[PDB]
Amino acid sequence: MPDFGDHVDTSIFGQILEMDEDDHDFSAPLVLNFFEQAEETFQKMETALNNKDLPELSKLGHFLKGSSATLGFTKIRDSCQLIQQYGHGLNVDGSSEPDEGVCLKKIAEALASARVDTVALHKMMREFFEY
Repeated sequence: MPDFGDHVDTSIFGQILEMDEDDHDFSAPLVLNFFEQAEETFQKMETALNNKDLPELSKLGHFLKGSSATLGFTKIRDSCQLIQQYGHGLNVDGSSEPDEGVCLKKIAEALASARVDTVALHKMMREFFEY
């Protein structure tokens, strides 16, 4: 009975859980790798924000969307989707956004969300894998 609320897609992550032979031999190493990797990615997003590098932010966004999607971590993936789009000058209505200043700001907002939601999910997983 694991409730991750809006953070986890039960179908996608559930499939992962069913691959365990009840010590989480497969799922937990994978969750750990996701989080270690996630934080390396955020550091780079931080650096890219400092240097105001929209193209790099987009790539970083695209990458973390893909790894989070594979685990069914949908709240993180949606934040990463935002970073991908705004990096390419596309708003959430899908319109062009020429003003780089606004894109940067939006990405910052989205990155703060992704980071916070990653923390919250990491806590819930630690609890799950310690039972």
